Amino acid sequence: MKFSKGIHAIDSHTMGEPTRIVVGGIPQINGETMADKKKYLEDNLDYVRTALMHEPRGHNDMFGSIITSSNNKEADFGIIFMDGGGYLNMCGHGSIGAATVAVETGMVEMVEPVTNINMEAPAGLIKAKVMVENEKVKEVSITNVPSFLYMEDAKLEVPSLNKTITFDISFGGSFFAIIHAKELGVKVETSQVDVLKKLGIEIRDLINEKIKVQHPELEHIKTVDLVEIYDEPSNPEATYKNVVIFGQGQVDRSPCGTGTSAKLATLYKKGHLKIDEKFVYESITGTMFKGRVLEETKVGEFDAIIPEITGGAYITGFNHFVIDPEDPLKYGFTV
Amino acid sequence: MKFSKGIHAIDSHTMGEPTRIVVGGIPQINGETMADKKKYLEDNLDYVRTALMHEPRGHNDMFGSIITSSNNKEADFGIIFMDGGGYLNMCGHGSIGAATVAVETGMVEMVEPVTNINMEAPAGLIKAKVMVENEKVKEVSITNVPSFLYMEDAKLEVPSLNKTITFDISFGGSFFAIIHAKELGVKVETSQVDVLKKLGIEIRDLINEKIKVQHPELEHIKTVDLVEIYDEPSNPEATYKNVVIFGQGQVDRSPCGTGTSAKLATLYKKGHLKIDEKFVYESITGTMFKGRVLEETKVGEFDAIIPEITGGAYITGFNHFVIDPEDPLKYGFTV
Amino acid sequence: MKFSKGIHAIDSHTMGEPTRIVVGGIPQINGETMADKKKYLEDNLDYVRTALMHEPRGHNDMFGSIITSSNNKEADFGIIFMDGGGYLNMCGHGSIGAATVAVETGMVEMVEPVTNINMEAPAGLIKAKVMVENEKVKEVSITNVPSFLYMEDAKLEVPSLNKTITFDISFGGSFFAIIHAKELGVKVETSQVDVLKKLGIEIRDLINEKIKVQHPELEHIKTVDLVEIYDEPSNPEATYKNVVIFGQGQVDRSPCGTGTSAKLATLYKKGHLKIDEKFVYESITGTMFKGRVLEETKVGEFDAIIPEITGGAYITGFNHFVIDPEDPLKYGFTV
Amino acid sequence: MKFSKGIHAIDSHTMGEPTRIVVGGIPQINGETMADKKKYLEDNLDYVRTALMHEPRGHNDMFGSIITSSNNKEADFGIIFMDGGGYLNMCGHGSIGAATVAVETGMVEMVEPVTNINMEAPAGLIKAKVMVENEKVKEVSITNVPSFLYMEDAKLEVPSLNKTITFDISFGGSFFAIIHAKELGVKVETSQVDVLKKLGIEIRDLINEKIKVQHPELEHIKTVDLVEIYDEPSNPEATYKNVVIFGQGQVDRSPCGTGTSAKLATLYKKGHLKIDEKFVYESITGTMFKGRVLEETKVGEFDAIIPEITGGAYITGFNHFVIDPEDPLKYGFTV
Ligand SMILES: O=C([O-])c1ccc[nH]1
Ligand SMILES: O=C([O-])c1ccc[nH]1
Repeated sequence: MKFSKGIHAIDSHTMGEPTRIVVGGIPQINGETMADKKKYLEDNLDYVRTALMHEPRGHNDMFGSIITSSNNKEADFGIIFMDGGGYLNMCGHGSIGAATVAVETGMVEMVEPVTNINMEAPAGLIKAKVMVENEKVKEVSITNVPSFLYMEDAKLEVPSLNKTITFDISFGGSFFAIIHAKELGVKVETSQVDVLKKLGIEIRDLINEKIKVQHPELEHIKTVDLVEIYDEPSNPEATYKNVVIFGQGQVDRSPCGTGTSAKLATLYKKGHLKIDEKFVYESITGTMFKGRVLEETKVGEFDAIIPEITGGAYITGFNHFVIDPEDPLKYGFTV
Repeated sequence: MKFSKGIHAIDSHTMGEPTRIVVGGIPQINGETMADKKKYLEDNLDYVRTALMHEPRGHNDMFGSIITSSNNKEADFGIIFMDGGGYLNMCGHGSIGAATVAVETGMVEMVEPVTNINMEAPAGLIKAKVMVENEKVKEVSITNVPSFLYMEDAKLEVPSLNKTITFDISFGGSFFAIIHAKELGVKVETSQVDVLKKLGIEIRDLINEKIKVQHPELEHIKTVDLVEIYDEPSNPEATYKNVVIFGQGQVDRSPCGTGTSAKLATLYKKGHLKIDEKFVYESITGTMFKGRVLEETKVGEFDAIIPEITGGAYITGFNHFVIDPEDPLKYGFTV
Repeated sequence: MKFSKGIHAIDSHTMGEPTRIVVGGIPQINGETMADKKKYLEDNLDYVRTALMHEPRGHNDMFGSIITSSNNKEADFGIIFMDGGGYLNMCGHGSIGAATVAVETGMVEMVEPVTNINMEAPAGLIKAKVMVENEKVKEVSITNVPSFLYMEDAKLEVPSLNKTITFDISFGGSFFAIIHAKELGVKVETSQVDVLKKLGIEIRDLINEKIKVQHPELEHIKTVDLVEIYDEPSNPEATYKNVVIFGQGQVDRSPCGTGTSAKLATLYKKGHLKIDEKFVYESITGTMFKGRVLEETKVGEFDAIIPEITGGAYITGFNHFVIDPEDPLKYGFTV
Repeated sequence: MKFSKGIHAIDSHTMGEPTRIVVGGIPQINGETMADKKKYLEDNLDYVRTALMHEPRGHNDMFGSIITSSNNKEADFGIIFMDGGGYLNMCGHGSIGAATVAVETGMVEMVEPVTNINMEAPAGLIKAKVMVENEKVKEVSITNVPSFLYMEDAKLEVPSLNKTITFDISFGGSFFAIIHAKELGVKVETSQVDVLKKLGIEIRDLINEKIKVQHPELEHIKTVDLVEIYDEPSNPEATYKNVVIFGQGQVDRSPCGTGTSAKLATLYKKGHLKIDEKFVYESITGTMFKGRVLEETKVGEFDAIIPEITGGAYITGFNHFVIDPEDPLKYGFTV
């Protein structure tokens, strides 16, 4: 058996959304800042992303992260989020899995009450309170980048079909479009996952074509990579169901940590939330994250908030991914 | 890290369609015959299938197989095909993967012109000619179960939409419905993969409600588990594009071996194919299989054929698939 | 990367003495009875034994076991013991290792109070009582082949040096040469391990040359493959320290199992033990086994006993062992 | 299954002498310089070394290296040798292993004529020319620290037995005590490996007690951690047989790399070698290295040489090493 290249990685799941965490396939990535490290990857080893996020090794949806050398102070190691599309600037389910697994494997040397983990992440730092119940990780409270309301509703226009009106956009690590499922008239359920998909991505794009997308700091992002559609929850707990469309038409199985932290900055600046006050966000599956607002913060030029998301991940296998250099799909394909 | 259970299994890929080959999770499966080993599994360890085929470990589509102690004469080891749906009686892409990887890992001590592998399978035996080019596996000619035309056009009736007419059915390890893409007016392409998927499974069901499905021997099958839609290829090589829908609404990335070994028996009995005479089947991807008729044979009560399917697989990972017994999805979910 | 072959195996350790258990690197081995499997191996795939037990993948000492398809009734799977030297007919630390790991990995589904495991082995059957503490394997009570006192002392003659006298020989799966460390004047300790080693294998040999070695039943063993030297323990618990020399001049880091089961018979028939009554055996490391006599039995011609040995193993790694066909030592070497 | 920590590491062998290369069990180790890393390890995670290099996982002899983050310029990654004893400051077998595998696995993207690798190491930098035969790694020319003749013969005194005279000492990364096998009267063979072992360490020690051991530069080594014994080769090729004793009484299955780079400096400065001119060194196994002198250099105070050692490693298995926290020998033991 010829192979050439051999990638080691840990398959987790945070609330059903898969994270595949890379470990040993490369010993070294320079980058410098954790946005530079991401750019390096993208413009150099995209072939690793595609190979592992696409078929045949992965699938549409499917999601993963690289565990780096940090460079940074305070932060243990550094995280680069990747997907079937590209490289997400920030990801809650990801952050969760990463941390869960770091401790689990004992890459971190675990502390009993809780374990604090400071990770890099392309967009600012992140900290994860990792509850451990003597023996196990019980769950994880990640505290996120400054999230905020961006552009108050704003008119939308959707060619297919009708050309509707109101919807809000907000940051939370990336830029989410938050639109209500009544607004376009979708049922945030298994039924329509694909119509949701094509609806989401079609909005994302024609939103990305003709808008002002900009962070008044970090000055790189300037994109609406994400579409959150939400509606009343058919679970008793949780304040809403959301589904989150992203990366070349994929859909999150979790409520999307970055999507909840964004949504929390677009309550609050609305009134319907006070600092703390348990938020719970329902996904499109039957799974739920325990969000809440922590503090106030005016980012660069306009008011904002720093929110705390609280999920939990499980280990679902170890891989030695390999590529037979004959395999004419050795760097993977889509559909 | 607590884990309780630990499954060893090699990811492969025949022509795009994944085959996840199980190796070392269990050291015993009694069954007896390779239909009695499939029942055992079905009724007992189904938890294995679901866990591996279904998220978060696998996906909708996705496919695999258990390498088993043989019992049988001639045959080396014994195969059991499993899928997002259930336990396919026979599968080419799988038999290909299973052979490729048996040799490639040196479970089979490789012979240099070609290696002959006799595998069990739920429906009859199968022999793989394995072409090895000093070092590597170059490709695989699998010679399939007796295929044959079964019924002939016959009544159709599709509620959504219109209620059309002609279409054929035939056996090639499993019972295929072979209906032209003009017949229901679908384009066998990426575009519509999903409408094809819901179309396929709806026909497969309402066809299985009101028909005569029966193999005159083996006397267990009696089902139309599969829907082959075909049309003129938009690849210069290959006689037709086919797309195969099966198991709980999933689609084969390959042309389907059993689908091609079926569709060969329902030419020939048609005139448009002489014994030998290269058939090439284009999948729904861009991939192709080199099929061709080998010999004549009347099965039990009616005339038939024994076809040869020729493809090729690649290794794409080694896994220690583990279940955290805290992982509430530890046996996996659908959508 | 280029490898041809790829063995799966799990590294354990039973009271320090390593047991490497083989899993996935073959799906079949015919043999028939768990002596005819051992002969098949010995006289066909010795190149597995040497490759794993010898350098550069194993070492002097080192020990391992093959998990097989059973064939037999009652018995789950089947075990084949192998060492630097050859294939050991029965081993306690092996049987322990094998059982602990079977359950732990979930190749056996675990039963809560205890799990019973019936394993084949090249000398009879063996049953392991697997104590599981809700979650974990606590330890293991293996119940062992009819042990007995064979040949009352008998004179030894040792060239280097002097030429001494008394020492006894027994059976407990294999034939043990029990001799007191005061008899040859050795200190069963770290200090002299190697003089013990060479003293042992010289006795074993020149004993094997000029004696009557015979089991009245099974009629294949007829060998003294083992040398047990014992003295007053410098651990408070345990009735003695023993060290066990075997297979091409290696030494057992555990008290040995088969060696303890042997020695128990040759108390008892001595008067210094009553059915039950805790025996504890100290190794040549600081590690201990909990042995005790279960019931009487006169084997074929002469009186005997059936003993129980109690220990506990730990997992120390997972291996995808591979052989680069260019690696001139692919099948390994000794010194 | 329950496991505290999970270490990814690749087993190799350079000319029979094992090198176990760590990969993924950690993502970080601060240190700073590839000495200050080695110290950090030595005075913090000596529980890694001992676990892996000692039983039950490793053995007496046995050896392995850590692949690090570099910090340094030019150099890809960084290397930390480790052995049954401590942490070798430089080692040929290692630097070879480490390079062979880095390319072979595709951690380095391979260049066809030869790949150049710059690795850190505790003692300076090293560069490896890695010869790749289109597909494979054929062999590896590592260029080594300025070697030299230190102290002309000097009288030894050996208590067991007689008390002999002449023997030289040199540097090649570490300080080698080169003495002829006629000098003490030992046959550098299998027969006496253990008398050689105990002779070596006893010399190494009583040499370290009463001598002047000093590098004029780097100012941290000041030790004779190595004992080379050499004699006429009973292999046609190779100028001499040497066996190399080090680290807590272990023996080197290769000729030693550092031990050859040393010995080369103490020919040459002797007149029996001209710049280039193939030197070949035989090991205490039948195995050889292709050494030669590259260029002159007077280190700090006294004359010297920079040599080039040429060998070739092979992968022998992939490990997920795991420690059951119950495993009382979790951190491993000696004898
Ligand atoms: O889980 C999340 O935070 C996420 C990021 C992108 C989609 N979901
Ligand atoms: O290629 C095949 O054999 C197959 C079976 C089911 C789907 N494809």
